[PDB]
Amino acid sequence: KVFGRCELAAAMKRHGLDNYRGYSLGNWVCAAKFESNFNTQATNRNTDGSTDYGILQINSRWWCNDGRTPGSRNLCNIPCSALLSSDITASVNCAKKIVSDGNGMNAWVAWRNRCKGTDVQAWIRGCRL
Repeated sequence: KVFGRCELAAAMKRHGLDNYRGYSLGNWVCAAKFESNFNTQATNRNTDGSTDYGILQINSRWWCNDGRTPGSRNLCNIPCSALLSSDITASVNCAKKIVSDGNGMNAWVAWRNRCKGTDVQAWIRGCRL
């Protein structure tokens, strides 16, 4: 699924991401935008043996198990394929776990690069939340 920003915003909001650990919804939507272009199926198979999965491009080294990544910690306790679901719950849950595991949203390089310091509310602006 390729979300629309507002649809994603609403989904993320239903999942409690707005202001999760102080990150407004737009941040999450922005992160998704730049991580995956809102594509729940996004994968980025890295040269480092990990892959980034799903709408938030969560990486398989620490966060989810794809069985093939060295150093797997599977801190989200999920198979990475769960992060490729059309529903965002697993990605959200894992995103929450990423933050709960002492990360900010700087855990997402696309957030750090493309959302941090930006008008992230643009990503939820004009949406029905």
